[PDB]
Amino acid sequence: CPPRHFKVGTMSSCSPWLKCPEIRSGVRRVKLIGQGAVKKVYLSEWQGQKVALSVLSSDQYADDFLHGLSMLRALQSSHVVTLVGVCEEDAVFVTEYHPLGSVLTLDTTLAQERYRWRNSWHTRLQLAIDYVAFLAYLHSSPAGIRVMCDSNDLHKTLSQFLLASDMRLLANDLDALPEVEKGGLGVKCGHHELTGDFVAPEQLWPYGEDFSFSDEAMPGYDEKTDIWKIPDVTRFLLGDVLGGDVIHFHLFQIYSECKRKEAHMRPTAREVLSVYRSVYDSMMESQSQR
Ligand SMILES: CC(=O)N[C@H]1[C@H](O[C@H]2[C@H](O)[C@@H](CO)O[C@@H](O[C@H]3[C@H](O)[C@H](O)[C@@H](Oc4ccc5c(C)cc(=O)oc5c4)O[C@@H]3CO)[C@@H]2NC(C)=O)O[C@H](CO)[C@H](O)[C@@H]1O
Ligand SMILES: Nc1ncnc2c1ncn2[C@@H]1O[C@H](COP(=O)(O)OP(=O)(O)O)[C@@H](O)[C@H]1O
Ligand SMILES: [Mg+2]
Ligand SMILES: [Mg+2]
Repeated sequence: CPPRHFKVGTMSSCSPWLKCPEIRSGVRRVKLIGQGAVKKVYLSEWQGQKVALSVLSSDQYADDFLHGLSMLRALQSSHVVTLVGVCEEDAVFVTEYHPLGSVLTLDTTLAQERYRWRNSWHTRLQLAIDYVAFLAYLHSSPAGIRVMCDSNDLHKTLSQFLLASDMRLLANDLDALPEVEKGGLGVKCGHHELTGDFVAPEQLWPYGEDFSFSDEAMPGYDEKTDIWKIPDVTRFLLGDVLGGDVIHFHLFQIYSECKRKEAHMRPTAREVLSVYRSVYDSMMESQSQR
């Protein structure tokens, strides 16, 4: 489609984005398909087409919603969910409906043996490629370097991605996308203290027991925090599929670079993605001659 047109479902042609008037009328609410702190998502109908309708849950988080919509329009690409309509005045927008839900429910989807054949390594590794391909485009976005902040644990990280009906990974929940400027200082992912090993080590309070947490005193980090969580996401996406034991071997060294304690030594998302594509191709040639 042209830049701001869309063709979803059984559409024969692309339509320009729906604006506030047609959304209030032509978009009818059906079934809630997703909750969240920032949003409520309803499966909906617009002109015989199934669609996704995201509303602002609580007025408390109006700013997060509007910027997530601001970034959603800014980063419409092959790596992000397809936008359908925008009406920020009503704090609401419309995107393409993906019936497989989030990639959080991946193993349940591949359990359905209408999707058993796709429970292969070339599908799961492609999803990981799409994941790193998104992160590569994120850190080099037209809106400057951006950081996927809403990713403190593994499951919340997966909840921000969708599974298109052809086993492709798409980003969706872009409410928290700060920009890393080339000036310095960096960014922070929230106004409260983060903990755990799933977040990057620089995302932790570095002062210990004597100094209690304080938002102004947190130094600040960059996009390498996304590199940090790539193996844990990659480990989930491959699961234990036939062949993934060989793939993790090939990716061990690039796994070990993403998990470096010093962030400036971690590989860029384009460095990670290139290894992922080359391993995919190598095992595609290894399978061919058998
Ligand atoms: C309100 C605010 O602080 N927005 C800033 C924003 O913050 C993000 C933050 O970047 C990340 C920290 O990782 O976390 C966001 O909140 C998460 C939270 O981490 C958990 O995953 C989870 O928490 C809840 C809490 C309540 C509910 C409710 C009742 C209902 C429900 O169904 O789910 C939850 C889950 O989910 C939230 C959101 O996904 C935090 N965002 C929010 C809305 O709190 O970061 C940007 C730039 O990064 C600015 O700092 C914002 O000001
Ligand atoms: N287009 C969509 N198609 C199908 N499922 C969706 C779509 N958008 C959201 N979902 C579901 O809504 C959930 C919450 O979406 P999200 O953007 O992350 O809300 P929030 O910002 O409140 O956390 C997703 O994890 C997912 O299950
Ligand atoms: Mg979410
Ligand atoms: Mg959100």
